[PDB]
Amino acid sequence: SSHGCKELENALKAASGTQNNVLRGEPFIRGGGAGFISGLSYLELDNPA
Amino acid sequence: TADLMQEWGDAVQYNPAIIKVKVEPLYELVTATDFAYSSTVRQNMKQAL
Repeated sequence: SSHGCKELENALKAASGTQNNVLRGEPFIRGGGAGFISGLSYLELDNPA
Repeated sequence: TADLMQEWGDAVQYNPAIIKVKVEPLYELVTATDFAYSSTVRQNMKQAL
């Protein structure tokens, strides 16, 4: 009597992912009080208006 | 904070920096109205500068 077995497994995983997130803004003011200019031109990203 | 940018721009009225400058070389102040040999001094300044 004689017996043989062979067993083989191969498994592969590959994963990938990317983000690009660009934000730009350029508020511009002429006239009025310099403090109001600077305070308002400063970009409140939550309220760009 | 937008508030502190407002406060900064308010305070810049009173103690501003010089952002843009248009300059003339100092020898252009050397004028016969003030100095003997004005031309000579002027030329010396050009060379020295």
